[PDB]
Amino acid sequence: YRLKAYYREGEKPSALRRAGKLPGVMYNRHLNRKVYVDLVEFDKVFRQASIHHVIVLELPDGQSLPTLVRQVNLDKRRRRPEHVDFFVLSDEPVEMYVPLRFVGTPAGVRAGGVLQEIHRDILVKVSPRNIPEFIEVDVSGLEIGDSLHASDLKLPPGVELAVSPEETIAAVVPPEDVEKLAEEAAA
Amino acid sequence: MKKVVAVVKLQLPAGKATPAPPVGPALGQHGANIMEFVKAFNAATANMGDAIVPVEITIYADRSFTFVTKTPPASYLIRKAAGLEKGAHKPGREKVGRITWEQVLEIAKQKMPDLNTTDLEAAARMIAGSARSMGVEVVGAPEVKDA
Amino acid sequence: RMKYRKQQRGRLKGATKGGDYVAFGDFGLVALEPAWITAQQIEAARVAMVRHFRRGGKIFIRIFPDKPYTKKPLEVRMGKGKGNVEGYVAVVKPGRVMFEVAGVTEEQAMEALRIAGHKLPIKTKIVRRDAYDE
Amino acid sequence: SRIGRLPIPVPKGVSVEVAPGRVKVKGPKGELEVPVSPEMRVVVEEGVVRVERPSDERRHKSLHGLTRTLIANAVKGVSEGYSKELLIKGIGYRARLVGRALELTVGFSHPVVVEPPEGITFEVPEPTRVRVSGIDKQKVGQVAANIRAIRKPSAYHEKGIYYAGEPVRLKPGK
RNA sequence: GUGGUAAAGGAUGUGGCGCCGCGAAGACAGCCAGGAGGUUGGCUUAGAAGCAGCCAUCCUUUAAAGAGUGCGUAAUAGCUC
Ligand SMILES: [Mg+2]
Ligand SMILES: [Mg+2]
Ligand SMILES: [Mg+2]
Ligand SMILES: [Mg+2]
Ligand SMILES: [Mg+2]
Ligand SMILES: [Mg+2]
Ligand SMILES: [Mg+2]
Repeated sequence: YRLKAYYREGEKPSALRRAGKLPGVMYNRHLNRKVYVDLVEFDKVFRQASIHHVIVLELPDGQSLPTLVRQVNLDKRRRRPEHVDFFVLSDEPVEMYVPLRFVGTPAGVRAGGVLQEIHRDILVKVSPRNIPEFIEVDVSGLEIGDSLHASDLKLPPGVELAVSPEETIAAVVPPEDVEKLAEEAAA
Repeated sequence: MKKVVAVVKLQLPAGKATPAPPVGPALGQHGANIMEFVKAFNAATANMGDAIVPVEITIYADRSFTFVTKTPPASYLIRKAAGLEKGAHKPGREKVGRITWEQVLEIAKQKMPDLNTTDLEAAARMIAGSARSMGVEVVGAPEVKDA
Repeated sequence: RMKYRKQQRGRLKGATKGGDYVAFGDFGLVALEPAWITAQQIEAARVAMVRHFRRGGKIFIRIFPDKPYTKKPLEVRMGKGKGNVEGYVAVVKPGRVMFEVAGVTEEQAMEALRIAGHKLPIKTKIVRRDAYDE
Repeated sequence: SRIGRLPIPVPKGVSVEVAPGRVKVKGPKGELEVPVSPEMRVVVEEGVVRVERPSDERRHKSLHGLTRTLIANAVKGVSEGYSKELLIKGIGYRARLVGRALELTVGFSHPVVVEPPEGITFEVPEPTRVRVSGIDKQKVGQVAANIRAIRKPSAYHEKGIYYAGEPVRLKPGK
């Protein structure tokens, strides 16, 4: 995705937030720069972008920049963006989460059960060229008690993982109900 | 060139029945004549084997009834090859049986002239389809195919 | 629980740590006013949710009572009150993520957390997932 | 979606005169003054009357539509005339005309007597029917309502004074 | 008559901002025709036949009708979206 971005300076952060202009910082191991973008555009973008799908920032210089959101500070009391750190990529391998799509319903949910998708993404080290939009997961043999670790995984072509292999990607959990309260009323 | 007053839906075996409820209150206070009415009703069930045929009744203005024999219930066709007299209490986690779609095909040929559904390629999934709410799945071979 | 004995009151300042983000589940319930949620109210809202949909998904409770409520037997002024008449309470500052839900559709979760909102001494606020992770 | 901007048809031949805050509608059956809010614009065009609102704020819309409808009902009133019909459903129940006045036997200890107001005509066709006629719409409606109120329809029997075509919903008992 | 001094919570109050869906290939509204077939869904149940509850994922006549929104009845048909 692409998005308009402007250069920042000694202007009041608070006043800029008043103007709806969300503050930000574009940087890598070489660059470090104060910037600011528009909030309304940042919303419609981030709803579909997030840290996963890469974004390209625009500048008055005409420079397009292969950025990536590393973190976004949030203000308390009704969730809302405060500030945004942009990681301008390069070409060398660099860590970032990648989404997941648990295709096919498990055995547990069918016979009454709930999918407790632990990880909605997986942190893997990868080159700026390899950007898998989603990694399929053949979850189906799972019952309301079994689980899927990072061990068994649709590991992408030429893409290693950074997180520990024993890390639990997902699991299935029992459906609680009113009949549970019967025992809960006793003990 | 025919009269009507109150359509009514009663289920009873093709050859054996009695004025007992719910067939009773259906034609007890409405007044029925089991002298010539059943003497034409038993005829349409004489050669036909046993079932739970839902003869779609439609009580005339002259206290008669339309004994047009419609095809047996959807529940009746699936539990045929299984030997069951019922089905799964909760069709989701449970499954009393699992007949193939091969039994589904040829038994659906006795559930089509009364149906307005055209071909059997559409009539089979009507049988195997209601079965998924009954407590029984299927396994076939041709299906989608494509190219 | 274990700890040791009763505990002071202490004023709840600004919603500093009283503010998070949906970790588990789809939708979520969030606060807007500072409050001491009793150990009764939590179970009241939980049982309200499980009462709404039966054999539903799974309910989370990202808050927990551990602050000893005190109380005197309606008398004068001898020492601190033994209390626990309300038992324990949970300090919740505006925006703190409280109750999560999953495995249920929009209307189920919406209506459920809506019911949970009235079983509470706070003005509540239901929230989706948005996209803002970590 | 806008009743007020829909022009009012004018039958031949009823004279319509605009006035500050009022409008006179003269016609073959009588005359009718209609109160108009001073804010509005009443326009007497060829064979048609129109209404224009000062602005598109809430009050002015709500006055626009009401104005148009009132004047329109005046126009229909002076020419075609309004008349509602009332049914009497009951065993000992009956109606009969005496002078201009109407007499009812609604099962009370005394026969009811209702007098016609100015610009109102009672009519008794069948003994169990009463046609109220007149030029004023709201006056006729009010008169019919008042005659009806003498004995409202029962909640358990077909017993009372009904509007013409009024659906008779009834509750069981024992 | 707010102002002239109370909260949870509620409402087609009024004005302002924005996002989403439908619309000149003719919509929403009111108005004329159908609203259905095996079906009376499986199962529980004295009765459960679109209509106490438990459980869920068929097709076809067709320009159109959700194995079904509520009311009605012992169960029906109905009213209609
Ligand atoms: Mg970590
Ligand atoms: Mg414990
Ligand atoms: Mg203090
Ligand atoms: Mg004292
Ligand atoms: Mg409340
Ligand atoms: Mg007398
Ligand atoms: Mg309020």
